[PDB]
Amino acid sequence: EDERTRPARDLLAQVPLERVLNGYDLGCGPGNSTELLTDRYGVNVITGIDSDDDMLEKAADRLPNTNFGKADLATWKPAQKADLLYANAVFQWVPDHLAVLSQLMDQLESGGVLAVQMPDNLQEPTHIAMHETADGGPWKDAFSRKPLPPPSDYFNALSPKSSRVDVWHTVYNHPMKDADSIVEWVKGTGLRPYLAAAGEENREAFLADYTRRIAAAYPPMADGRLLLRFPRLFVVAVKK
Amino acid sequence: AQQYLKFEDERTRPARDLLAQVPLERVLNGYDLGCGPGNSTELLTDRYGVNVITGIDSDDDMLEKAADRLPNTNFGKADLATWKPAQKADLLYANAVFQWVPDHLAVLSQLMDQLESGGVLAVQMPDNLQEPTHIAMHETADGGPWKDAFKPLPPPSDYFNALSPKSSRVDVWHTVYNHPMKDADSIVEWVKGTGLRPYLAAAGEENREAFLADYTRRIAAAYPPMADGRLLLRFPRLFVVAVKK
Ligand SMILES: Nc1ncnc2c1ncn2[C@@H]1O[C@H](CSCC[C@H](N)C(=O)O)[C@@H](O)[C@H]1O
Ligand SMILES: Nc1ncnc2c1ncn2[C@@H]1O[C@H](CSCC[C@H](N)C(=O)O)[C@@H](O)[C@H]1O
Repeated sequence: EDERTRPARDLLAQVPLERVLNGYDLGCGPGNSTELLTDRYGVNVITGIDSDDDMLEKAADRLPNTNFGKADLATWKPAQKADLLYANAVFQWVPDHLAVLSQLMDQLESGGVLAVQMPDNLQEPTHIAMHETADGGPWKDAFSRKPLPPPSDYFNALSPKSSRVDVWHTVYNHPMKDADSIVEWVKGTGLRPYLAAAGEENREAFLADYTRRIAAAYPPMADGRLLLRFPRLFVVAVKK
Repeated sequence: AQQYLKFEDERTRPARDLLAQVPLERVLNGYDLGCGPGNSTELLTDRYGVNVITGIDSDDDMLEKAADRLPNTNFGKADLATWKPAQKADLLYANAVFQWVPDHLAVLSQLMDQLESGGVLAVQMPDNLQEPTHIAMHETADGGPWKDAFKPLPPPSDYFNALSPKSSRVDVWHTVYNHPMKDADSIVEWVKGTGLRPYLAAAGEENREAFLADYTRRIAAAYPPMADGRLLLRFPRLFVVAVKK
């Protein structure tokens, strides 16, 4: 079982519904989260939603008997009331996501579930070192988003529409071979717009400085491995 | 969707979260360490069978309660500082006990030796010494006329250093749970079972009322209400799961 799917599984484990009839995997990507939902609930009762067509084609390939749709979550609403709105590692990219989440709950039937997970990594050395490399190099002109709200803001936003709200924060640990391994990992986690802004011809110098900073920030354990942290916030709400 | 909702007991949330990460389909000789009145033990017997789990505790009154509730399950008295199973274990499960055992990390590494290959050590410990609840205990103690009367968990990397050599894999994670609370008094009531007792005892009977009053004021100041007026108490907890080499 993949360490990459651990947050999705931990989120789903907290969904209190024994059965789902109109469930959605929001920001489904290539169908890894969606397959977790279909495994639990059935292939015919989950619809994956995403804004990226290439994601939807991969998801549809992986799950040939499951429905998929293209939409922007900033405004999306289901055709009928949902009993499950599940969204693993998407809402960090949605502006004003708390308001979006509150509005989504109006799209749930009574007893329906909203379940959301978001990375909380902006203050981890991986992300701090991105700004440092950007601001400290000869490409710094190219560089001339928001923190996650505290748990209490999720209660304030969602409690008025919910019979139950549960919020928790977990810091997972992933041993990594070396600094190069962390840098490679983080290409899928936010390094990519930094490299884009720095420029193709600066790619090597940027990555070199960034790796040095990673090596400095993540000291080796006794076995030489580095310990990368993944802080993540989880919210589960049951609609009144 | 209302008819399909199924809520689990919130009081066993961390024990359940811990157990969910135990990669054993079957257990033949498992132990619930610091079993207490058998809440954790029943999670284990629910999953693996009443016959394959033994609860261990140093408190006789606890074991009696657990034995009454699980009458077909084994229970033994021991101090975890020194205890080893009389036969190799395939599961050593310990929810919210090891914070009370001196030099627990040394104890855990030694306990790995008592696991068979592929066996599992699973541990959860509270990590709330730096929470406002516990800080306010020190401020109350140091600030009152009783002032004269008056260990953090190691980082995840230390758990890897101690246990990885004896393991095919180790998993460490840290979770902050949030508990909405009615009011400041309900937080005070909670921590009377969560670390306030050594204070209070140290302060003396004559100072109990005054200590508690000041402590409550500090709690009221330290926990801002949510929009609905409820307070939000955090529970930081450390989880460690190791699979024997
Ligand atoms: N505004 C938006 N509307 C719909 N999908 C969005 C979106 N913003 C980001 N996404 C999608 O959300 C996904 C984030 S990657 C996370 C995907 C998956 N749920 C998982 O568990 O891994 C990407 O597929 C991205 O295309
Ligand atoms: N050194 C020690 N050896 C054995 N048991 C101990 C111990 N120190 C504390 N305990 C026991 O550990 C328990 C902690 S509270 C009970 C924890 C229970 N496993 C649960 O999931 O909630 C108490 O029953 C206490 O008697």
